[PDB]
Amino acid sequence: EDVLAKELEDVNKWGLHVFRIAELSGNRPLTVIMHTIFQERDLLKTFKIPVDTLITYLMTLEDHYHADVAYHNNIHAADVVQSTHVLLSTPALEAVFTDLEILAAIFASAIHDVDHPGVSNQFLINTNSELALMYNDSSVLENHHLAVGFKLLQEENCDIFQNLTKKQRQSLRKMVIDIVLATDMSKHMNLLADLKTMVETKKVTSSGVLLLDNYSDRIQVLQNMVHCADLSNPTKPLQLYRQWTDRIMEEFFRQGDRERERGMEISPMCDKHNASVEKSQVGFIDYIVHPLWETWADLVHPDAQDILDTLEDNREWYQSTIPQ
Amino acid sequence: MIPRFGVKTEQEDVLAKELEDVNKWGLHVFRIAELSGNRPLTVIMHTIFQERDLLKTFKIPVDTLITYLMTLEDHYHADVAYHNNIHAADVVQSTHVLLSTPALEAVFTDLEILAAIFASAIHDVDHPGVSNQFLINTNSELALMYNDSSVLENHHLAVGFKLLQEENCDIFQNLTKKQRQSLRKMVIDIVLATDMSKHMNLLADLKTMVETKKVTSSGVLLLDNYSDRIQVLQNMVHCADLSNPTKPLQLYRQWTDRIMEEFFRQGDRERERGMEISPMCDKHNASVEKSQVGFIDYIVHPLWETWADLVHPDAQDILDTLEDNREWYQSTIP
Amino acid sequence: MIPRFGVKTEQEDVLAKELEDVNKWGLHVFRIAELSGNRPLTVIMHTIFQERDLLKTFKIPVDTLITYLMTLEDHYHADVAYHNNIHAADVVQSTHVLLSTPALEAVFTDLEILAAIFASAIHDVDHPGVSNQFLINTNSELALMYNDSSVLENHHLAVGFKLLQEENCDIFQNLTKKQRQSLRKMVIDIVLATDMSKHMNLLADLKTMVETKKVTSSGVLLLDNYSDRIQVLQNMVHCADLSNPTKPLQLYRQWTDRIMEEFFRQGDRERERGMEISPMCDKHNASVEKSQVGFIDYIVHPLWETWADLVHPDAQDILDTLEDNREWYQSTIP
Amino acid sequence: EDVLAKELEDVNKWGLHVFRIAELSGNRPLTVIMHTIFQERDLLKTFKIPVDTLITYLMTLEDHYHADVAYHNNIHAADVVQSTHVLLSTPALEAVFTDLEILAAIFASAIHDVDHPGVSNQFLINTNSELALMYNDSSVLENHHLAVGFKLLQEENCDIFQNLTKKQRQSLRKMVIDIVLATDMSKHMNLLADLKTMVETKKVTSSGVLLLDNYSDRIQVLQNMVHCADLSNPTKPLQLYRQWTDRIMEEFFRQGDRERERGMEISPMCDKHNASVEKSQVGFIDYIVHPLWETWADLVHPDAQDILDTLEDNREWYQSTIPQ
Ligand SMILES: COc1ccc(-c2ccc3c(c2)COC3=O)n2nc(C3(C(=O)OCC(C)C)CC3)nc12
Ligand SMILES: COc1ccc(-c2ccc3c(c2)COC3=O)n2nc(C3(C(=O)OCC(C)C)CC3)nc12
Ligand SMILES: COc1ccc(-c2ccc3c(c2)COC3=O)n2nc(C3(C(=O)OCC(C)C)CC3)nc12
Ligand SMILES: COc1ccc(-c2ccc3c(c2)COC3=O)n2nc(C3(C(=O)OCC(C)C)CC3)nc12
Ligand SMILES: [Mg+2]
Ligand SMILES: [Mg+2]
Ligand SMILES: [Mg+2]
Ligand SMILES: [Mg+2]
Ligand SMILES: [Zn+2]
Ligand SMILES: [Zn+2]
Ligand SMILES: [Zn+2]
Ligand SMILES: [Zn+2]
Repeated sequence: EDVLAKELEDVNKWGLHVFRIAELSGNRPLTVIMHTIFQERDLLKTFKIPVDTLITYLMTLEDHYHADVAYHNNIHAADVVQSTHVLLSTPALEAVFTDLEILAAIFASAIHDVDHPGVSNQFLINTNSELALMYNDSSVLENHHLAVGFKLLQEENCDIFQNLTKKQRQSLRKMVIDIVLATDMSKHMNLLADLKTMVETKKVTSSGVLLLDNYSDRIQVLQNMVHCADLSNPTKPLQLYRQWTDRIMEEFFRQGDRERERGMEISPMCDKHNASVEKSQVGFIDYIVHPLWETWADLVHPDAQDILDTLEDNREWYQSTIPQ
Repeated sequence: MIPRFGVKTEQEDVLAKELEDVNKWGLHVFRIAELSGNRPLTVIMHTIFQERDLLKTFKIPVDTLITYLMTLEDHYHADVAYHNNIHAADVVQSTHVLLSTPALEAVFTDLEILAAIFASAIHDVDHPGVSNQFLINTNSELALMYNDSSVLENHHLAVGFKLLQEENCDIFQNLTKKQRQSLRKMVIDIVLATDMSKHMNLLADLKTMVETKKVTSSGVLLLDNYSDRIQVLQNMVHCADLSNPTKPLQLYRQWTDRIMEEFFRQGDRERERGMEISPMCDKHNASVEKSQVGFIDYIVHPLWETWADLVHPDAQDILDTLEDNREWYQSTIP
Repeated sequence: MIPRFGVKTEQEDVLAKELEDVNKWGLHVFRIAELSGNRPLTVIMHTIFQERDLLKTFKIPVDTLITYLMTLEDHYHADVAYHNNIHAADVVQSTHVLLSTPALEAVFTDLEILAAIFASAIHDVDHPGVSNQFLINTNSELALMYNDSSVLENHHLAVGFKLLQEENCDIFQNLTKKQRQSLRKMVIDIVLATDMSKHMNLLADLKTMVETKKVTSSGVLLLDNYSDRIQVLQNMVHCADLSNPTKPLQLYRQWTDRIMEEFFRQGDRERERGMEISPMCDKHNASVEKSQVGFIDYIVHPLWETWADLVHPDAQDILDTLEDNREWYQSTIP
Repeated sequence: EDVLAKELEDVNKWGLHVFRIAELSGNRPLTVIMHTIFQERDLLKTFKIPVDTLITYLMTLEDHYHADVAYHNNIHAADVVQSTHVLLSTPALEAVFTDLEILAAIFASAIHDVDHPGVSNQFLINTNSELALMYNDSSVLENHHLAVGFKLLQEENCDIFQNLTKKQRQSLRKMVIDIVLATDMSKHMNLLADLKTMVETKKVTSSGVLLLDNYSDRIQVLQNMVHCADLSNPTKPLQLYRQWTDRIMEEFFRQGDRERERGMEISPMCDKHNASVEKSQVGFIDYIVHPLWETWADLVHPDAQDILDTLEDNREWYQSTIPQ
């Protein structure tokens, strides 16, 4: 408990020992990290959130992440929350976002993978699952994460937004939806193209912070921020990154074992018999993660330079462990 | 031509004579609704399935088709003045006429044709007669389920597909897996395009296609990729949905009465609830005639002019009727 | 027009004068439905809540009550002839009168009163105008969700509670968890008891209670456990649901006209689908009068005679009206 | 492969090594045991069930049992299926049930706990969970297990009943609902009362098997049969029984840990700090399992004598471990 309170002092740092916090909290990393961030940002007072209500909702939300899913679980959620909390604190964005925008980004991060079954949208579509039927094969999981995250507010003593005005609730809800729907990898190339356009036309205020003077630009930055947090594993200290790689490959390989036993075509990087884990990480960095983080780094220059350096060091480490 | 080789009733002969106009713009769809005992969608869909030989092509058991159509029609609301089974029947039949345009002869496969007419049939099913924004503002279960995003269009799809699971309702039971996967994708792409939030981008793409328009030796449109094929089918069904002002005036006037009854009821619900009354939903501060002229000038004529260019000159009489009706409504403005 | 300003409109004053009968058997509920612009459930629930001081007792904000009532009423189907918002308003008002019977003076708590009146309000919400068996035989999604077991009664409850989550609809927001759990249990026990499959066991239990009937110091029923208290509330609401033949004949006949319209519509759907036509649903082979005498002799009279024994002699005039109406229907049979 | 085939030779015996089968099948005990039983009973030929359709439905059903739940998982499902299969085979029921009734009992067994979250109905009710709202706090999970088991027939190549006639489908669906809704412990006392009445008025055919000449009696026996299978753990060899007790207590204590952290009242026998594992097992046997199994044993006398003897031996063993 002393040891937990001590790990939690690193909540404003890139590279928080999130797996240690998961162990020390009795598998409550999302609850303890969200509560710590809400206290640090004074969101309970700003939004008149009863503390019992916040903890009941966080326990409820965390309980709806699957303990049997190796990657898309409550530890990933806690990690995305905490990574978004650090990116919101970047000097280039100081005083740019309102308290409601900050609440939206953090809540969006907390709920963004809730009730993830550990299989892809394409798996749910191919099996004619009830989820794919309900969501017309379109951002199936991302739509579901949102509906679950909002629906859990109706459980006993779970409505953390009970003291927001209707106008606050409507704005918070629209921003959360816009953010989580943007975590669908189908939207990655269009999000990145828009971030690059903003970098090429970047304006700063006289205080040297980003100028975002319309909803479109404000929500683009929040979408790309939470997308960066979601795609942040290769930017973390290598000891953390390697644990995340082991977890995503366990999850992918289990999907491929389900595809194989069902006579389905095995999804890319899901065949444990035809795998190159290290080459796949170098490819993920070269094609997805480095392009995104290099553009983010230009938007907030020079705030993210150490994150980009770590990304490049970690890319060289995976390259160096690709077998013969 | 309905063959006759036996004596039949009054009502039967009149219904049969009206159904002979199923391949024409300006079908007497309200008369068919009355004559069929409020089964316009069932009788019009069945007639079009026969006209296109879809039962034979897709091995649809006739009992299954009739059961599915009556089930689908039963999930349109009898108390909704505009977004009901008569509108569904009208969009199906309008789409059926647009598929037959000379510029599209032999362009679409039987499965694409099936997708366009099935999408038309289901595109407003279980419509409550209020807008997405009303469902969003009340924190409706539907708005929660669909994250405030194309709420009703998502729902229409889910319902239209779910109704295939009722007893003897699976009209696709004899499709192969590959046909079902392709049909499903096309139907989703078409119905989600009927959200008016999508209209400006749809119209932009149709405009781009007109400018880069390629024709075959036959003088018929060249559509050689899914993106172009689905864009035409999306715009085709959206034209069918927005076709009321292009119809013979006696039809157009009834469609206007119905949409304004539905809008005014929504405004009466907003008023009683202390909500902001939605645009053209306030019966105390409405200009039905000005709104139709605005609807034509800013939505319907821009779409239909662009459609008429894609299929030039096939849609000239439709555009002429639209321009005449616009002048009629204009002339009734105080 | 002269704007209104804190005085009733003439139509509102006429509605107020009709609502002076809210404590009487035989309220002009159809006239209330017309005068209120098809808001009988909202206006009658609001009147009864004010009369029983339930807003102060349960700290229910008036805007929340009105919002929830309009929402609930809006989820009754305007196209369904019998199982609609007028039927809900009638069961509410009938329950309200039964709760006031001298034999029950000071017996029930405010929470039990709230449970009986709320249960009555929600007991048929979102009724599609067809029977459980119709929904089971068509493999409807509702029958799938509820395992063919009290399908509509389960749905009415789920919808009545789910609508509390719409914007400014949670009328129970100020109740304690203990109050909410008790209210919820009582409401569920009552509405599930409106399934006619439960009628014989409910009546068997009411008879047992009449036989072992104990009064108190003041000649009022003694109910000293949950089992007997809920039994009486279940039978009370079931009598209210089955009250139409106990009303003045001008009201009873409007109810018979509506149930037969609803039943015949179900039979027309069964006929067109090739299904067996349900009992009393064939408009070509029905005896409305024989069916009402049967309904009374086998279902309504045995229930009301037993209720009348429980509350002796408070229900004598209700039982006399029932017997007079039974004689009237019998005398109209060829 | 060869070891699995060897263990599955025991599929017609009480006391099958179901945990070993779970390990050898790669956590597919439900799929392999159902497939074996369908093949043994010739149900694929009788009901024209395509073998690929059967295996796809079984793996889909098995996948909807939660891998993180210690007791109410695919191993429990496999166990209840196999236990029902042995009970249907009893001499007293030879040629009594039709192939459709046998199919109904084995299908109901397979689906009877699907999508169990590892918490009780009361926990779902107290939290205002979406399931409890849908089901009006009434047989919440039992209704849900049925809805799920039927809905999964609609996934791609899952409709194992596609070649039944309409009348066969209507009959099967009614029987399956009747059987699963009877696994609700709220129905146990009325079910046992009716089984006792049947034993008191027991008739046998001219061939000496149970005489059941109406639906009410036939469904009564199938309901009690699957209820016996569900409550069969204390009747198994003690090494199997103790493994089941370890699992149900892990599941209960996890529920109590969730109640405690939420500030809820801890459910009976869910408090790991105030537990009587051994006294609870003896109470369970004395008040529920022994009255049920003694009555079943009367109904099929003497077929269940060894099962009843094992139950009484295990009851004495646990009694011997209860502190003073
Ligand atoms: C620690 O390494 C990882 C962490 C996280 C993810 C990841 C997987 C799926 C999603 C996301 C991230 C965000 O939204 C998703 O749907 N991946 N994904 C890969 C590879 C992959 O296949 O990436 C391509 C995908 C994301 C299109 C194998 C290389 N590695 C990693
Ligand atoms: C015969 O006249 C009409 C027919 C149909 C429609 C219509 C209404 C709503 C939707 C659609 C069409 C398609 O998707 C929808 O959500 N309207 N709508 C208008 C006006 C209107 O407000 O237009 C709104 C635009 C954005 C649809 C008053 C002029 N008139 C008519
Ligand atoms: C004014 O006359 C009526 C009013 C109300 C009802 C009624 C119908 C269905 C339900 C209930 C009441 C309560 O729960 C139900 O499911 N019936 N039902 C009949 C007949 C009938 O079939 O009654 C037998 C039913 C109740 C099983 C045709 C004679 N008449 C009337
Ligand atoms: C290996 O021993 C066990 C196995 C299974 C079960 C069990 C638990 C819950 C349900 C069922 C069985 C069937 O339907 C249910 O809702 N129990 N339950 C107990 C105790 C218990 O609490 O029993 C009372 C329950 C059955 C209400 C601790 C003593 N032990 C065992
Ligand atoms: Mg995700
Ligand atoms: Mg629409
Ligand atoms: Mg009812
Ligand atoms: Mg169970
Ligand atoms: Zn994620
Ligand atoms: Zn439409
Ligand atoms: Zn009723
Ligand atoms: Zn079980």
